[PDB]
Amino acid sequence: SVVGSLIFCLDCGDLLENPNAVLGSNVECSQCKAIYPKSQFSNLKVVTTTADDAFPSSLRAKKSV
Amino acid sequence: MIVPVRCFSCGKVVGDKWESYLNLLQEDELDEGTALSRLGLKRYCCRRMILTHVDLIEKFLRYNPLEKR
Amino acid sequence: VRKLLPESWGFLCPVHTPDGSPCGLLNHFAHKCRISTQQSDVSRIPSILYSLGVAPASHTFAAGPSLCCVQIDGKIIGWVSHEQGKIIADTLRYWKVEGKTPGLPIDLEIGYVPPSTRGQYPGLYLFGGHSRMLRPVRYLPLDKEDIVGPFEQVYMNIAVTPQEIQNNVHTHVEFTPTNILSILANLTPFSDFNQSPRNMYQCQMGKQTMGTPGVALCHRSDNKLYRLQTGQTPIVKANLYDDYGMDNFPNGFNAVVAVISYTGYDMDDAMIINKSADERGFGYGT
Amino acid sequence: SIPDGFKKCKHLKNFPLNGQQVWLIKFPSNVDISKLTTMTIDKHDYKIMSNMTLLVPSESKESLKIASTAPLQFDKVFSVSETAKIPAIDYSKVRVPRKDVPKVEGLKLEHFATGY
Amino acid sequence: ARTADFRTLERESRFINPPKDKSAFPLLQEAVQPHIGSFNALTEGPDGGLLNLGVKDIGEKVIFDGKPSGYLGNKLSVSVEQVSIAKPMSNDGVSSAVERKVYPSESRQRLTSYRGKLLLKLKWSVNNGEENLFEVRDCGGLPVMLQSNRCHLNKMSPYELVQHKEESDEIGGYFIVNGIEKLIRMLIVQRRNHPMAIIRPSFANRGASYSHYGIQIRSVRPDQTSQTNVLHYLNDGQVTFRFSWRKNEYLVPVVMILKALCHTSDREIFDGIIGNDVKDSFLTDRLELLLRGFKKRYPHLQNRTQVLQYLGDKFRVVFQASPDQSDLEVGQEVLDRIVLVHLGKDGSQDKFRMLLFMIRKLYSLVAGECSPDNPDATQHQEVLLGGFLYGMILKEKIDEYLQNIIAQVRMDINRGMAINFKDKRYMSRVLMRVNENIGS
Amino acid sequence: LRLTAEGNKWRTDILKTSVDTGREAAAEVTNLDKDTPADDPELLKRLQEILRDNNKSGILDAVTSSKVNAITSQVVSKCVPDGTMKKFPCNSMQAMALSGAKGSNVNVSQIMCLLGQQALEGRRVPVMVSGKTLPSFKPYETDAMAGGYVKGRFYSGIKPQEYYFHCMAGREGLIDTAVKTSRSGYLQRCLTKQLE
Amino acid sequence: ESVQDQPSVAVGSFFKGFRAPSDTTFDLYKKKKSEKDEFVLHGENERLEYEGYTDSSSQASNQYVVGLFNPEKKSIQLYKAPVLVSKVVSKSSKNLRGPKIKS
Amino acid sequence: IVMTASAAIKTPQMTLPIWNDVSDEQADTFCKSISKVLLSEVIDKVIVTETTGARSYVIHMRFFDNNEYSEEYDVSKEELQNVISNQFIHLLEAAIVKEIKKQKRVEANNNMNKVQRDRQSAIISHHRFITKYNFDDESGKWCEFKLELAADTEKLLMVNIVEEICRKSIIRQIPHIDRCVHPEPENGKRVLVTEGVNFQAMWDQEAFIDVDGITSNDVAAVLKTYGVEAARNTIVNEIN
Amino acid sequence: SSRHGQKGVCSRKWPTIDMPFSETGIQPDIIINPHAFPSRMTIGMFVESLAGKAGALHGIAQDSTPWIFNEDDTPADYFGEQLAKAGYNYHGNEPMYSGATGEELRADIYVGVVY
RNA sequence: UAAAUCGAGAG
DNA sequence: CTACCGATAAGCAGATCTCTCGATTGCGTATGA
Ligand SMILES: Nc1ncnc2c1ncn2[C@@H]1O[C@H](COP(=O)(O)CP(=O)(O)OP(=O)(O)O)[C@@H](O)[C@H]1O
Ligand SMILES: [Zn+2]
Ligand SMILES: [Zn+2]
Repeated sequence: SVVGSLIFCLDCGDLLENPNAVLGSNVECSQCKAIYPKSQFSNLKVVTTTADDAFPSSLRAKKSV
Repeated sequence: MIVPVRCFSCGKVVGDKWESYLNLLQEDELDEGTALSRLGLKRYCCRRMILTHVDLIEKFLRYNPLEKR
Repeated sequence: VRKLLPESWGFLCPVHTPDGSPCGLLNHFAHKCRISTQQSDVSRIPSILYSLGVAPASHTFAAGPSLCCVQIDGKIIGWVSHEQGKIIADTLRYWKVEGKTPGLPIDLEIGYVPPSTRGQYPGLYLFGGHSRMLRPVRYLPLDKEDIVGPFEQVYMNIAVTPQEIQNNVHTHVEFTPTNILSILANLTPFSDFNQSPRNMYQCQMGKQTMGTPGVALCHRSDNKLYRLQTGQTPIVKANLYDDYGMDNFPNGFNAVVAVISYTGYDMDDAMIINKSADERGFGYGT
Repeated sequence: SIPDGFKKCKHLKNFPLNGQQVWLIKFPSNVDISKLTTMTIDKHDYKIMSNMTLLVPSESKESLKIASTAPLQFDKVFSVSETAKIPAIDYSKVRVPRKDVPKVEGLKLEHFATGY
Repeated sequence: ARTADFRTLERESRFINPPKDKSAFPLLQEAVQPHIGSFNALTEGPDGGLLNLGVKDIGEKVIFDGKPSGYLGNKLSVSVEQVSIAKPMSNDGVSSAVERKVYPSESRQRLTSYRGKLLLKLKWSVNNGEENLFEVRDCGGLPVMLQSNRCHLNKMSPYELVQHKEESDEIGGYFIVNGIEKLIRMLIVQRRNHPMAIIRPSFANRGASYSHYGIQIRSVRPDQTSQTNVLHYLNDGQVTFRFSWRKNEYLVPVVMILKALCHTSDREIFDGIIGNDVKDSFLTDRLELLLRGFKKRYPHLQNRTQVLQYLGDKFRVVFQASPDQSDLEVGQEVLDRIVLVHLGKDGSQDKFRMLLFMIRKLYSLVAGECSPDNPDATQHQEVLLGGFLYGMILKEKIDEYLQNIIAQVRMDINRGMAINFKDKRYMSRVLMRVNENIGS
Repeated sequence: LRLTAEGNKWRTDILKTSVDTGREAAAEVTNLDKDTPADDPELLKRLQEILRDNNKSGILDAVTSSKVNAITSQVVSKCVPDGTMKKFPCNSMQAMALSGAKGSNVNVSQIMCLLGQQALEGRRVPVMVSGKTLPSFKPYETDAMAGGYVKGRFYSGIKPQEYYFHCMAGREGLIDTAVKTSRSGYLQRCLTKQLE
Repeated sequence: ESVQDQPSVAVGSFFKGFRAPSDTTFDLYKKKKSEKDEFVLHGENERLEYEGYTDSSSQASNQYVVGLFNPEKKSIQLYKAPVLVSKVVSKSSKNLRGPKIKS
Repeated sequence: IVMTASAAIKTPQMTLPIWNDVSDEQADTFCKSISKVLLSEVIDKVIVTETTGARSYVIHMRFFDNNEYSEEYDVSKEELQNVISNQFIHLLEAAIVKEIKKQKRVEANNNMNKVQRDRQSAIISHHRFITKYNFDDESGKWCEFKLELAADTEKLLMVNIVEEICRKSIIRQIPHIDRCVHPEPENGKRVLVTEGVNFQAMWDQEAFIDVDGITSNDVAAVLKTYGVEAARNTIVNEIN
Repeated sequence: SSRHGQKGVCSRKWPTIDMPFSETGIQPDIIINPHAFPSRMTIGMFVESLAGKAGALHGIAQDSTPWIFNEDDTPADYFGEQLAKAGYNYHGNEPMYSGATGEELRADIYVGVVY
């Protein structure tokens, strides 16, 4: 149901809205209207790193070949 | 088309030799070089035409507008 | 876009292209290249594919370059591992080249692109549709004739002559190197002893030769026709001169040439025609 | 929605999933299950080495559910891959050495001096 | 052992008499195999040929009369069922009786084209199954190529070929028009049914979509007609489907088509795009952006029927949607007529999987895990045979013919006339009024 | 056009030293130590990255071109002046090359000794997506021959791969001729209009 | 040790992490076919319409085997599992539509 | 040169003669110091950590090793801290607020001393919504700064914008100068050539450059800063 | 033009008497200036000249498909063997006399037949 | 005898 | 506080040697027969 910043409905599979974009205390699925408490998920941590072709520098060329 | 009469380079008459060359090739097992030697063509200037003539006149003659198909 | 990419080895004749504005654009097909104008029956190929160890696309949960995607004429069939996909590609090629399974036709082009590092997108693409480009090459096992296309070729090892075959490297071999050239490019004598611009000029000039257009010229009304009265077959000619019956349309004549700076009137490119040869009928035409 | 020419189910068989690990094997249609890695069955040879959910008949044997334990996924998934005996290359037969251009035999002297 | 032989005796024998069974040179007629094969495949072969497949896929056009069904009534369903091309005959004036055969010899001598009359049968159906009035029209003389299935020199041996004043070994795949020989020149285009990554600055440069990435495909219908489906990229984290129906191009979000084309949830999209690569932060973030953007832009499109309804409503005049067909039907029509035509209708799940693979390939390309595919290298190219171009033009011309019929009926309705849809006199008047020279 | 037996022996002996020129140039470019066998996986990966990027490919092509150009200069210097069967002034080709009547020394050397290394636009031959410069060559090949460097001469013919490379270079020249014919008129016209 | 031609187990494919209440139940729909029979699953739930389908293009050319295996005994019990491409729909939104032709 | 008289030529550069007492050393370091260095050229990578426990954003940019990067580019860790604090955070803030408005339409982080806390508080006051800050002044290896953002705004990349800002930021660049490559002397001409035209930049550095022979590839700049006749001389030189 | 892209305009119709004649009495019908070859490098024409001469002498035809010869089967040597057996010069040259002075030229002229 | 567009082109 | 002055960004405007052959030339329409 959860992989990253995504929360997936366990019944139908529609994308539930962000917990910061709902009134609170629960989130309602937009298709089957099942109840999901705001608990059970609080740290939607992601880690992203820029590609190696993002900062072309002369020093980086000294770290290759 | 039809066999040239005279030789382009020198001038020897090779127009009378096409039929003889064809007969020497057909009725006898004579190679092209031996047949040309027998015909009397010593220089390659005379040899090349009778050796490499194509005789398109016969292919041209199959389309006669004056006779029934 | 006009530069001669190596991917056209055997399909587009490197020699044949007109000098000028269309140079590199209006190229020509190789003489042994055939375009599949009819759709081969690809109906039973998936049935063989699942039997070979391919998980179906209906229930797969697979995507990306991490797994080999097996396509058929632009439809997803299944998902298989990478080394596995290579094995299936090789087995399919073997089965196609041999005459045992009614399913796979010879014309079926199977292009397997292995995984790499930032290379082309991996997969296993099968094609059987029309408009494809096909060239016959000899499959090294079974010594039987195979058919390959541009997509499948650029990832394959094809020796140009049987003497160059290397162990565990080459899988195919061209029938003859002369089949990677078009007509009017295979008719140039001793083409390997010329400069390439001169080969291109000769190709562009063979189409402009004044020769016999046909033999039915009494049953036509073409506005302008050029006819060479006395044409002769070349003493020196490629094996393909009479394989295509070119002697039915002779183009020139055998002339006794002399490489000699004697007259003084022929220096840059001009030449001197013997007068006596000329008016004896050398080169006459209407 | 039910189409025409389509029947229904009447009864099923009790699956003792308890008795134990549930396996999956992807056999080909050509292979028939009779007297069951490079194992050989019939006359060919093959290489064999929650994507999908699991269902089972209920107590009444007229309904389905999701098999689980107090869901559940198959422990081992095998995909039976047909393989062919791929031949080796006979280099001594394919890599023939080059041959010289065939010289024309019986080449006799033809050039003669003028008048000779 | 001579390296090569002049074959003087054999060549002279051939000039003495042409072969009586087959052409002497197998490879001379294999050079013109493309054109001859394409032309004989556009008429003969499976399923009645590419022409029959095209006239089957063309469909029907609908117009209405002044009879107050709930609609305007008198539901006309005009369509062409079969197309048949016959070898060229000659009327010889008005003598008629037997139809003599015409030959390229006198075609060239006449300084006129070498055309055979083309037969088209319409299905003029009223009220959708009440009154069918078949009537086969000849719309002129369609020019046919030599040595093809519909040419009198189709299988003649060289002996009869020279007997018919044509040529010794004629292999012509050209056309004769106005006494001048013409040939449909070959053409090379994108490889069919293959989504290849494309990097091109001209997208962003004067393109509504803002990026130089994308995934372009050129899918071809079974009747050999193509429709590009460019999968653009937007820098903010979404992608946009693109296609052209008329000389103008249309843009739609990918999720709308992805949902309307086959029923699916938003979870299946994630599962398909991200196959076990749940740790791939770049893909997860881009997919989040795309899904949330679609949900924000179209929050009332909660069902497959609803997205289909929106598509049908959006595309009404462009696709000539008559009032009879509903919005959902129009949406299904445009979907099956635009996206992934090469997968055919009733292939919704396959089209879904193909578009999902396309999206994953696009994300991989913009992530740098793949390299752009050269559109100029032969590795990603194929050749149009010319005869397939003939089939394309014939399908388009039949579509235009049906358009002219419907337009004549509409103008007749606009003016004050009898406007009766069961009248054969009116049938002849409306059919004869339009210019129907498809051969011309 | 011919050569003495000793001259041909010299040419073949020098060309036999060009076998490892490509591998040595590749080893130097990839910063790998020499003696590395041509099928080292690390060398293959580095050649892959060099092919993938566009600047390291140019650097490697320049280095290999310099090495093979040194080899061909060696062959030319050893063979052209004192290796021919017929010597100047009997050698008519050498006479027209020296006297500037037509052709030049590079033309004569192409005819008689070596056709050199092919260069389309300041670089070696284009490579396929898989790392093959031609279907006949192993992926990520380490060989001067499979890089556009041709050992044939116009007197004794060229192998088909070398023929392909030569055709490619000729095509480049043919395009550049049209461009150079097209690229001067506006400048000429504006200058003369201003300064008339 | 035994092969069951009669159906005794089914496997579906909705998506990863699929879960339903124990009260959720499915039905079967079997064709009157001789070979390569297709199985269709129909589920029952309070607020979701469960339906199933099988594609005849793939299920006919491959067969799936489901069976247990004792850890120390080589006895296995083969079974026929039709694989299904199964989706889940909402009852309320399934019938949702709109006006046909706008003004 | 002739037809368009472009004042924005594709590759403007100038020739800088060098005094005969300046060797390869004490000139290579001048070249490195005068060359432009961008922010992207010292950042190894960035590790963007996003949390929605209010949308936090932890940005950790790994830096090149000090001993090598400070020697290669002649840039100090104090200089890097100054330039990042004054430019990078501000530019990232502007990009983020622009994107949001458009959308509407390692260790030792607990032992920071008093100076570090004061710098952090000051940078928080200067900037809009930066919550944390630290810089490894000991070795110049890393720098973290949280970017607490409002929960109403939707999700953002925080990778593409950081990439663009790092690429477009400037560490130490005198205007209209890109690099100063020292080519091999032609014939006893110890000359340095730049990658852009700005005469007034090297007029200050009399020690290393003999300003009496500054000839440039530009013509409009030469005309504007040296009169008509120098422009005529440079026109003749650049057409010859 | 030949079959190697060698254009040429007939500059003059040289009378046969002024035309240089050979030892056998063969006066060539076409003169190509030797200075063309060093820049064009059409050695294929040079090979074709002696190959055609051998073919015309022996009444045979020699194939000229590319990639039949190689480094150790040079076509020059191969056709020179046939020319020597026929009795002409192994290198394809041929003694020639000027048609105006009547005296033998300084060196034997390269003469052959080409298409 | 016109005038425009397209193709083949030559230097 | 508000009028005047420049500093970008988008649009507007215009550029990227002679000659010979061949081929070709629109649909829409609407009323007098
Ligand atoms: N007096 C001369 N006349 C002609 N060419 C000469 C020459 N002197 C030298 N050459 C050489 O001729 C070669 C080509 O010279 P160019 O001026 O380009 C005539 P081209 O027509 O372009 O030759 P092409 O036959 O290859 O097309 C050069 O290598 C040149 O060195
Ligand atoms: Zn739900
Ligand atoms: Zn003679």
